[PDB]
Amino acid sequence: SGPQAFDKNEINSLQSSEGLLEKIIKQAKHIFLRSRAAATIDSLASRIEDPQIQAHWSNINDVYESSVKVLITSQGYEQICKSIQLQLNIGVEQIRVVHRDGRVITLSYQEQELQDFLLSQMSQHQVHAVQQLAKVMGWQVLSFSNHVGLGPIESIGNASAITVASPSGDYAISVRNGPESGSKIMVQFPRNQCKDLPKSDVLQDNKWSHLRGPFKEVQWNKMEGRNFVYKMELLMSALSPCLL
Amino acid sequence: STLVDELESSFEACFASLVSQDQEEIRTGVDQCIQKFLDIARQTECFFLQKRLQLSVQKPEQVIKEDVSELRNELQRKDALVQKHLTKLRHWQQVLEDI
Amino acid sequence: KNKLFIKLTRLPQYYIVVEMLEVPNKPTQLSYKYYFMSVNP
Amino acid sequence: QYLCQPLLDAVLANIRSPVFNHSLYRTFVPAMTAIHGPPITSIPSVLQGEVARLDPKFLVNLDPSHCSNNGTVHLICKLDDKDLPSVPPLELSVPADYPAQSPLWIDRQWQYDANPFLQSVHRCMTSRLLQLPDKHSVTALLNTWAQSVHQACLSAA
Amino acid sequence: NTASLCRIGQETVQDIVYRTMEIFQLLRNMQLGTYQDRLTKLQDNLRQLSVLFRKLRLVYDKCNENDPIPVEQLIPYVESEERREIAEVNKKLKQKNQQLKQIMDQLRNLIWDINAMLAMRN
Amino acid sequence: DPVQRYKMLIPQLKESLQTLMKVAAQNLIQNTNIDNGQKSSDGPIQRFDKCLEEFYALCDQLELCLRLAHECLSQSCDSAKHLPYPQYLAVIKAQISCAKDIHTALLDCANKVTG
Amino acid sequence: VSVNLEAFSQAISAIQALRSSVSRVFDCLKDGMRNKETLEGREKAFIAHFQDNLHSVNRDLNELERLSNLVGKLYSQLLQAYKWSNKLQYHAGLASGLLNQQSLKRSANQMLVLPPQYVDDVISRIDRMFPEMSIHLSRPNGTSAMLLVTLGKVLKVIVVMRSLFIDRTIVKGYNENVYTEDGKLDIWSKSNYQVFQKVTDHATTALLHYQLPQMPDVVVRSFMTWLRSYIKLFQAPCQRCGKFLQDGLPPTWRDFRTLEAFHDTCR
Amino acid sequence: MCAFNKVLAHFVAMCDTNMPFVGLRLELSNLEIPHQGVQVEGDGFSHAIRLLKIPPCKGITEETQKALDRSLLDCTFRLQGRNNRTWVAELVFANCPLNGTSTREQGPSRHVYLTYENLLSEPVGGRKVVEMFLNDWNSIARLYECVLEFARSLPDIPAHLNIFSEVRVYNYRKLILCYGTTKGSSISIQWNSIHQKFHISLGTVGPNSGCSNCHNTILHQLQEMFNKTPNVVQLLQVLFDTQAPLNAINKLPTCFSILPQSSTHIRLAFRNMYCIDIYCRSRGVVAIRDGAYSLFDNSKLVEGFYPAPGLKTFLNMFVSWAASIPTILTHSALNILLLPSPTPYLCSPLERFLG
Ligand SMILES: [Zn+2]
Repeated sequence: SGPQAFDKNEINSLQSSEGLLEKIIKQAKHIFLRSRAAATIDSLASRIEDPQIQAHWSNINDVYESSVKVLITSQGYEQICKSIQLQLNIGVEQIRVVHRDGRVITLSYQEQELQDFLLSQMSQHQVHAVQQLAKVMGWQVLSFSNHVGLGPIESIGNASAITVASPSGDYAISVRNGPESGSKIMVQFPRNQCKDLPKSDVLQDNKWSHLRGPFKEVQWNKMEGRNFVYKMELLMSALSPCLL
Repeated sequence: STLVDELESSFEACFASLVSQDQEEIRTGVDQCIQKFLDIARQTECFFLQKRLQLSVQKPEQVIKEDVSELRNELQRKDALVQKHLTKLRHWQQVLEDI
Repeated sequence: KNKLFIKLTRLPQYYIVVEMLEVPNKPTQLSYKYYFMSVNP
Repeated sequence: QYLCQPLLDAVLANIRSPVFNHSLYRTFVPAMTAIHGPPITSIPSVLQGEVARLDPKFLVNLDPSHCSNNGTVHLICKLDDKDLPSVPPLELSVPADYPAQSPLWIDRQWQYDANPFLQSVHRCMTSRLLQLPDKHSVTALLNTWAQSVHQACLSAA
Repeated sequence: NTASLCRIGQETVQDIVYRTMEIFQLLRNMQLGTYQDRLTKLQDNLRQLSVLFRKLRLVYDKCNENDPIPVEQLIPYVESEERREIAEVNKKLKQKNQQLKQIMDQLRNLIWDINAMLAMRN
Repeated sequence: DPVQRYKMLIPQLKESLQTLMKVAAQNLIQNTNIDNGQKSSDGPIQRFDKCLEEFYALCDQLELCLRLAHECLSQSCDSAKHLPYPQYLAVIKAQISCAKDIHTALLDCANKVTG
Repeated sequence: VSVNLEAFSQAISAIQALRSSVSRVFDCLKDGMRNKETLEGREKAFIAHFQDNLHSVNRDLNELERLSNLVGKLYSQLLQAYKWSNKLQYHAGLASGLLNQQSLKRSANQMLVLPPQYVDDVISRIDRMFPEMSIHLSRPNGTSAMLLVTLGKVLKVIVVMRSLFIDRTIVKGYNENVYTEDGKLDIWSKSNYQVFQKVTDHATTALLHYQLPQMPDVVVRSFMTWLRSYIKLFQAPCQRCGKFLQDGLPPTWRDFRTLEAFHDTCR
Repeated sequence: MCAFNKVLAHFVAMCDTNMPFVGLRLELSNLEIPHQGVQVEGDGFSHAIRLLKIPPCKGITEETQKALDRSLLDCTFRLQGRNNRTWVAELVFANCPLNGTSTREQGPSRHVYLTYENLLSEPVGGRKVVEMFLNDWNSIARLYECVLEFARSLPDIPAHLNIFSEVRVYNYRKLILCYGTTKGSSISIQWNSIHQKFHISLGTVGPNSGCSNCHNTILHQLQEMFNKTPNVVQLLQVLFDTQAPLNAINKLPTCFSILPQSSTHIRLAFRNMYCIDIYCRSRGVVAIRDGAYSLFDNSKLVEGFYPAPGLKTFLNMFVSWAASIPTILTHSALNILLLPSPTPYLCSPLERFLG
């Protein structure tokens, strides 16, 4: 410390006798907090089956640190939807979350925080899956809002939305997923294809029967598929020119 | 006609600049060939999905048969994993007993 | 004097200002007031 | 400019002669044709665009009354929405040369009396009309109308 | 049966594009014994791709043989022993998954204990 | 040499451009002085067409030299990209045969797909 | 060298442009004045076209002169194979890029174990390039290799792998003691400064971002390529706000795929 | 658990998704493009700016502007992408003049998706986004003029061109004609408003042609001939004439150097001493000459080329200073004169002559 000149912090760090009780209580705190985090992740993997959720605990721990990697992928599309991955750094009284896209969030030791966080991340996954699926099927992504700001107020976190268009024009598909009120999904037909559309006498040309004026809503149960993205893929294929 | 054959023709068209007897010619040819190739691939996938949708609404017992098959493969795969793990555990018990 | 300035970072010159006030009868509740400031020393 | 100036001086000296292109032809075509070879081998549709893109809340139709197929056009709209209450139909007078100018709302004060609620609709609507930017569309008027109906529902209850 | 043939036909088109991408990567890396090895890999990839095309035409003919309902009539807008077989296998792998969760939890706890006890020895 | 030929050809090119523009202006002024009613000396009018083709000949020499030098330098770059002379001929026939093998593999299997 | 290739192709197009522009001057003068309704308008059009053509000739001559200032200096079967090889290589590069941008693979399913010697060979191969990065492998705890990547006089990164796949990273400053009392690596610490905790967070997003499923060599190579860009910390300004300091922080975000500096508040 | 304060999160999300449109509304109003205001679009969970009339254009006929502004239906702007700074304009046109062999032969409403991203400086709705949009609309207009002329001339076409080429792609931003007997080659025309030119780009798409397009030697003069007079049938005529000569000329060795002059005036140069002009002409006829001589003073010779003795007699077999006058051929005698036959090493006839 004399010749290689040290600051206050290194000097105090060399001489800091922390008792046995503080060390043992910090270890027991980390054990309990880590067990609670594992329990909430496994409870979400048991209860919710709609996206999916995975975990990969690290090989190496300290007495005051562990780590996971949480993926949230849909069931049969693990190459498409790889856009929501987390890393949690379970300290002594804090869980520090690093997202894939550079968002760092420090939670607290309660197990309601981690539950609401992972619920909001499943809700955002249900939209990023449709965006990267419309990337594959050639559909054109008209609008995408990661945290939408119109409509009813969601309790847990914000809600996300896209709208994509069919590659040959006519049909459109809008998804709005939220963590408490999930998946209001609705197609948009062209005009001259609703036929309950009350026509107006101002339109005197037939060129305006090609714009997509009407909007109907798909009932999401009774749609065939054992998944969400599977149902979206069947819905996207249904609104294509029937190639046979 | 017969989207398979358009897929075959477009795939053979991707290679047409190489198999015969600078940069921008190669670039525009590659872009047009690859775009038509992927477009016909997506149309073929759309055809198979439309046919699967019509089967899943008309003849739903086939879907249940495939689900039965997949759950049975999940069962057999789980048992294979646990058997390999159990053999490794017994080997490690025999190792750790000998200290 | 109990306020919170939330600057939007994708577009600066835009602030959401939360002012917290005491509701008079309930001593364990707060009342929020949200303002929208804009800014150009 | 540089290395090209005497051509520019000759041609700018000799503009406005009627035999100019004759002079250019005689001095330039034999050289070029020797080297390069021989030569070469009712309603304005802006309103239809607005009406075709409206939300199915509105039900815009032309007035049976008023001049038709002439400069300005006249509209009687409607409002259908479970959330919103039934309201007086609203009358619009769209000028010819519709963009670059603002349409006018034909005011009917007498039907916006005889209720407190329609009075609140009317007051709030004139307020948002004063708040509007200039050269607004038809859809700006219709959306201020729907927002005015919504505020007059909320302010009342 | 046929509703798994559609799945196989989708997988063939998904494999053809990926295989062409791998072919173009092999042609990217080829620098004028490993010469002959890259030749063998190229020829084998091309063989498998021709097999995939023949299989695809087979699956196309099989599914196109075996429609009375047009699409866009199939989407819900707003306004029997095999089921018991499904329930049987569902209950079976419910129990299997819970036992697998117990095995996984005990392995996690053993790994955490080993790392903690070995971390404190220094 | 091609860089130095290029340096040789540049001022000749500027000279041909100067003479071409001045001779064009002289011939145009003479033809306008005949076409409009004007006296003008016949003189050493020095025809336009020879200057135009001379300029084209100089541009052909320039593009010839540059295409030659560019082919030479691209040639040397790919030659360095790829010590007894029979060892040279062995690796050269090796390279030719290997490229032939890639080409015939691609052709035979792109034909083996259909037709 | 390639700069001579580019300058020669450039000056080739300069000669072609000069010749065509001279011929365009004389062709537009051959046709003569057009009609163009207004007499004033036709005079204006003819004068403008002639002036533009003359200016284009002057520009082409000037560009040729500038290239002159900047210029520097059975057998056919082999050259044919050489040309066809370069053609196939460039064609395959473009087609591979276009196809792996848009893959149709949805799942790996249809219808990790590595020798540590292989890990050492891979990481020494990465250490041979990037002469300012030194990577020092060690294995204090089993097969999981731990790497100290020093970076200039700027960073010391502790990378904790697991079977040749990056798992955890910790970025500390140069002077900071990365060693414990016993001289082992301090795998679990933080770096006393705001900047390097931000760079640990960005490095964890970097290892979450560069994920190929199977092949891990591209992952480690790309992670080190991204990490190499941090040598211009404290010297690069932010590409959004221009300044160096937002809330007393340098731009800690080197963006993936285009290694540009940003303050993370400027996304 | 009421510790979330949902109202503040809603207000922050609402400001951050709505306020990008306000700058766009101001920048649209400064260039006086009439638009309906920022509106909720269809479903509740979106936003859009729909234009009404994009300001006419600069430098196209009024027939083309009346044909554009009766073919447009809608030009919405939407905001998408992460950071919420990627605009996409969705133009939708009715009454498309010509279809393609790509299956856009459906209902006559084509959708063109333009996408813009401003930098991280110069904020999300700026002068730059609307300037890029006006340049893209200008490009669509200045190619729609040529497409209107071509689709007008399509029923009365010289009928050998009608076998020669069919249209592959018309996006309103490109025009990709695919020509050849086997339809293996392709031109692509596109206005480029940086240089304010057209760009002709050549490619080989189809399994019967050479290793190149074979018009790539004459590409610069093709682009210049198109920029002087933008007519597609002129372009098809030039390709139809010069394809059969150039397909032979590109099979020459390289000794032989190919300087294209003006289009249809390829000029070959053997080593350095010998020159030979080639003029493609109509009806499968090519006239060749001596090169080194003048087209003016017969006695004088060109600067770098020495005259070839006996050239006239050799050309006559296929059919003093009298090499200077041209000698027409058939394109088949040009095939024989240029494709390498073994000798009456596989050299050409012509290079045997000059050798
Ligand atoms: Zn910044």
